[PDB]
Amino acid sequence: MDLDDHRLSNTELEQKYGTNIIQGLSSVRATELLARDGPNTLTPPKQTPEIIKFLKQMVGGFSILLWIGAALCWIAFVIQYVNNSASLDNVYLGAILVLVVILTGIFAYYQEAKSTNIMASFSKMIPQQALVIRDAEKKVISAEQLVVGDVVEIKGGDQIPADIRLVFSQGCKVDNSSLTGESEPQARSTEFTHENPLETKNIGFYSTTCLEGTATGIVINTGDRTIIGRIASLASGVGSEKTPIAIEIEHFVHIVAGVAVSIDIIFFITAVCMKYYVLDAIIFLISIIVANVPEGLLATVTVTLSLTAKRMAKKNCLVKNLEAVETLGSTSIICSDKTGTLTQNRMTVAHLWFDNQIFVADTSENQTKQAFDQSSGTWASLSKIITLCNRAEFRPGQESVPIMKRTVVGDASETALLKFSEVILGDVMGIRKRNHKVAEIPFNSTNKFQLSIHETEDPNNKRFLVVMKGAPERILEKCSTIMINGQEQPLDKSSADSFHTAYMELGGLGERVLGFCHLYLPAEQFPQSYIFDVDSVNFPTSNFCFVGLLSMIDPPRSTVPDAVSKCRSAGIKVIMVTGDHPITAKAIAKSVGIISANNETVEDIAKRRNIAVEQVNKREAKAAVVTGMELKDMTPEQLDELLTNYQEIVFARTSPQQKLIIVEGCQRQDAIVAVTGDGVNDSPALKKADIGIAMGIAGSDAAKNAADMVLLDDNFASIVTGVEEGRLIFDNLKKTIAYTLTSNIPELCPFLIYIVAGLPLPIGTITILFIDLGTDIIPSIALAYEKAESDIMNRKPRHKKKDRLVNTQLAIYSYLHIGLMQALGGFLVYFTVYAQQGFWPTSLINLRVAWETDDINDLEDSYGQEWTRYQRKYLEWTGSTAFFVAIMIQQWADLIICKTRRNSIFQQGLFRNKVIWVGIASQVIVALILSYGLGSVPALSFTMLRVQYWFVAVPHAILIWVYDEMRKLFIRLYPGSWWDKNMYY
Amino acid sequence: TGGSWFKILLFYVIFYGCLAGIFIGTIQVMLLTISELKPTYQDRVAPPGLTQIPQIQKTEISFRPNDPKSYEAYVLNIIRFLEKYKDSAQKDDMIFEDCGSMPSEPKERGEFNHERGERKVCRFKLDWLGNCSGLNDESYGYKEGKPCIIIKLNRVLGFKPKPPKNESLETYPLTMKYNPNVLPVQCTGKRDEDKDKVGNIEYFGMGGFYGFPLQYYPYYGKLLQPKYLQPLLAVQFTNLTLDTEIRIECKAYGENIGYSEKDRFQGRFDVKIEVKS
Ligand SMILES: Nc1ncnc2c1ncn2[C@@H]1O[C@H](COP(=O)(O)OP(=O)(O)CP(=O)(O)O)[C@@H](O)[C@H]1O
Ligand SMILES: *[C@@H]1O[C@H](CO)[C@@H](O)[C@H](O)[C@H]1NC(C)=O
Ligand code: NA
Ligand code: NA
Ligand code: NA
Repeated sequence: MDLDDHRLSNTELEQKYGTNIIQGLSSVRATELLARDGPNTLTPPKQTPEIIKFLKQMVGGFSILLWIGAALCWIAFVIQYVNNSASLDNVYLGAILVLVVILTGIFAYYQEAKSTNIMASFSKMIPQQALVIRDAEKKVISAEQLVVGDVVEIKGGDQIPADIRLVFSQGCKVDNSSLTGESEPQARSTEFTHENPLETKNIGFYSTTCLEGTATGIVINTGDRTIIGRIASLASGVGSEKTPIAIEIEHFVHIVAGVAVSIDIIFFITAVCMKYYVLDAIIFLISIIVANVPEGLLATVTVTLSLTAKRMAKKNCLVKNLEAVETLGSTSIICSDKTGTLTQNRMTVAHLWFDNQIFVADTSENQTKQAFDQSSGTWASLSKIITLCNRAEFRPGQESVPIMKRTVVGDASETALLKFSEVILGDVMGIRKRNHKVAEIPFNSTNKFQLSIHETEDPNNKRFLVVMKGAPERILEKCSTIMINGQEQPLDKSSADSFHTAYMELGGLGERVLGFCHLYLPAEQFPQSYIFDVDSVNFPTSNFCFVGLLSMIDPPRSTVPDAVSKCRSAGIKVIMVTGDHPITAKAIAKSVGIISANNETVEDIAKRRNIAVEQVNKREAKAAVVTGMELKDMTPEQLDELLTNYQEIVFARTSPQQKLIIVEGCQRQDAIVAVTGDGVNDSPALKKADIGIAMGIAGSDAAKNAADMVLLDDNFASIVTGVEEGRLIFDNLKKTIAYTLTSNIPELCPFLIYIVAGLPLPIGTITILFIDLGTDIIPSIALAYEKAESDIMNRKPRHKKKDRLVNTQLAIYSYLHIGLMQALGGFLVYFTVYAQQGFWPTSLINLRVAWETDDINDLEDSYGQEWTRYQRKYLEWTGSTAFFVAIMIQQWADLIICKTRRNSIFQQGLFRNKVIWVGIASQVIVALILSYGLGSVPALSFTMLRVQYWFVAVPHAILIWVYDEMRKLFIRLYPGSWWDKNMYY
Repeated sequence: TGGSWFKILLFYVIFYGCLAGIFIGTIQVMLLTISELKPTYQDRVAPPGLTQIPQIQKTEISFRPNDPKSYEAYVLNIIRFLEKYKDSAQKDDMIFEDCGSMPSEPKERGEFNHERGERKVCRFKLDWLGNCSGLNDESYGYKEGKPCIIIKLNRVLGFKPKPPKNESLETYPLTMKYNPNVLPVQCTGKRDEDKDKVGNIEYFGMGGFYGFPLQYYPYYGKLLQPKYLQPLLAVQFTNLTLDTEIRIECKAYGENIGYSEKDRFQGRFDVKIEVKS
């Protein structure tokens, strides 16, 4: 189905759709069309049912190992029950494993579902806006309210809301990556070019953004009717991205699974060698795998992401990918844009320069006419230039509120100039109506000026008035004369000196300065009927007449200086990349803190020492202000050197390509960069940067689409908060891994001691499994709720290759300190139980062979008493239960010490994390249920314990806590020392 | 680099030395609570188990009287255990005391204290285990086909068995029961067919009584009473059906004596005997 009006001319557009080219459809027509057509929303594709995600969560992570272990246990139970009654313990163990894996899967599914609903809901209230024109007036309405046939005007930075047939394009360039695949600038022309709808340039097919210029189109298709809706490929949604923290976690789980496989193989071989039953050795194998692998780690990372997404949501932000937080937390360079991000983006004219004099003005609540006289010819010409070259228009239907309250859909500088012209002179609309305009070049970053062609209605009918405004330096360089006292004269050094000193005076206050000029084209060169071509030079662009300058107040945000101070405290290099002149950029940077106090550039050093600029060495300057042209003519090696040897960098008069070069160089320095931008000029930098940041209000649709994060509050402190959340995620994951790795040794060591020293089995398969499933699931999740420490933002950014999530020092600590101490406590309680029942520690050496010999029912203990085989196996069960309780209490101590890495427990707080106490209470409950249930009827190698056996390992837990606190205190007191370097994980 | 390797190895040396010191200190502090004379608890051992001497693997006695090697292991085990009950090893008088051959009330030799040193022990004579002592008949009754098993009660430190009172006789009533100083032990067939085909059973104890005399109690624990000789009971099954898997259960009756379904050797035990032809 391909039926479009691509070949059909513009004449049939009015008749077919019944809408005017300019005025458009009426409000009454829109009301009836809304109830008949419907909203402009694409059909949400069916990704997967909830049951599929739910089953995937029960088969996600390490749950396959638990399922296989339960299946093998049930098979062993069936095999042993086929022969005789056997024992009803494998079925109960398998039931417990199934219950725990189901519970873990349910919790993970609930957490990921909550995170998904939060992210979708907080990414869905953002509305797409369309600049529609109705009754010769423009009102901003949501894209869902768009209908078929209306006229839509789209300029650079705003996504095209629907399938529009272009009827007026002025050098407009669009990106057809979603349509064709290329991101190159595709020019747009009103004239019908290609028979195929896709190839012709007279129609845009939705899901595309205009790179620059302006375009006027007529809607043909809406919703699924357009080409992007016709094709099944997703315009937006799930992209292609794999966060490095996922790579780190996956590598860690792979290596721990491999080591666990080696361990289970070696223990299975030893157990078969020691004449165990095959099924018993297989269950022991399964317990070895289950205990060693870090089950619940994926649940922990899911919990961390689901919490931090909401935490940034509290700060009124939008995050497209759940794991962009991790990349943000490792950001080392922040490439910010001054205008629209650091400042209020609200500006008012305050100072004016013409006739070699600076004129002040009232910032707000003037209530009176301007101080300077309006009768002067120079000021009249300046006002005419302001009125003509400007394209901004007040919001229709709002001519009752003050001037500042009236909104404009044009450029902010154009808006302010329009407001100034309206408050100082008459209606700008009447002036533009009188001054007929034939062609006009919209402002673009490459040109750095706005070009217009107007028909002159003055008695001196030149009929071609070329009026330009833009960068004062380029305009002055393009001007060979300046009008003073209303008379043209060649440019002299006195005028240049006055202009320069006035410009320094204006820039010292951090104000923005604009230049305005005009020129009358000769009548001989161009007749009344002349054809103007954009490619053709035609009218000269040089030898214009300079007039003067206008100053613009751009106040900054209140909280931005604190955010900059925090970022520089965290080791993040803030780089200001703006298109403003170096003087104002440097003044603003000094005011806010991008350039620190007492920090000076080469020009400041030369001025204060009164020496030649070249004579000054580059090393003494800690800050630099680089112009756009110098960076443009700068080789990559020179740029790398500049970024390496300088602390604070401010870029001025920059282009989008220059921003891309800066971003790629900063990437080449092996640094993670976050780039903030709002305009269409920022799109390449937003895409190339590791983290993309766009403004919620001042940002454009293209910037929002390209950014990886959106600031709906438009504050710099949001970046600081995001970096803090990423750092907290890294710290919490490290803490959880450190806690998890501790219990591996207390499980493996008793079997080694049993094999080597010959002691009766200190711990069984069931006890190891229960330690795993009661001590290393809930507390690991609970450590994901831990808050950030006080030193979180006083640390240097982590290098991608230098700093890794699971370093060798973490494994060394977790295995050789806490694991060994926990094993020692468990063995202490084991020896206490055996000695109190009648077997001294020395008598237990090499007692294994006689202990499990069913033949010997009169084993002689240390007091000479004879023990029945069942009695000493009950003693073995009691020892195993005491070992379990000791390990659990020492795991309480380990959980307490694993919630911090630098600060003490007194600084952090004992009861700040309630989920820690939830896990501790859960362990208390499971210990009681294991010792007093199933111990009153001894089934799973568990028996009732005396009261004193619960408190034997408490001193060892206190010792663990004291040792860890002493280590942290010595790290804090002596930073950078041998202890700090080797004892910090 | 050795400069930092030495320092980290030194830290590990002191760290592990301190860990070992704490472990050893905690073990020693626990051990000061442990008495060398009397165990802290007797939860697992207080009801003594009842076992036999032949020390058979799977609770089975399988032997053919024609082939000596069938019962060679059983006879060797019995004589090896009975080596210490020979009157040659009981000739000493400083530690062995000759208490009467008639059962009497349990004798208290004092509280469990290091004072008074080693205690004296009654001497148990092999001639009381007639027909199965090996003095009159070497290799016991395995040649003829009349197997002997010697029944002993597991040693429990400071344990005084209480035989059942005269008013309540759970075992078989007897004129010669003499309950004040004899702990009754009776061997019966496990089930109906085994009861039918068990044959005659005769018991050899001190003075012709069936069970354990009470003056051999309490045991004082290998440190106050080394070379202690617990009372023995000999059971000979005389004539039993040949080529038959006969199961015999021996049970000890008393107030302190208790039984459990989980522990099959607590206060009783099971033996399976089949004399091959
Ligand atoms: N509406 C307008 N009319 C005339 N000249 C303009 C203009 N907007 C910008 N200019 C001129 O163009 C030059 C280039 O500035 P540019 O617009 O690239 O900076 P920028 O504001 O886009 C950086 P950012 O978008 O990140 O805040 C400036 O020196 C300015 O004088
Ligand atoms: C047991 O001893 C009696 C004499 O006390 C003897 O007559 C009898 O033959 C013996 N029985 C066996 C089987 O040795
Ligand atoms: Na585990
Ligand atoms: Na642990
Ligand atoms: Na573990």
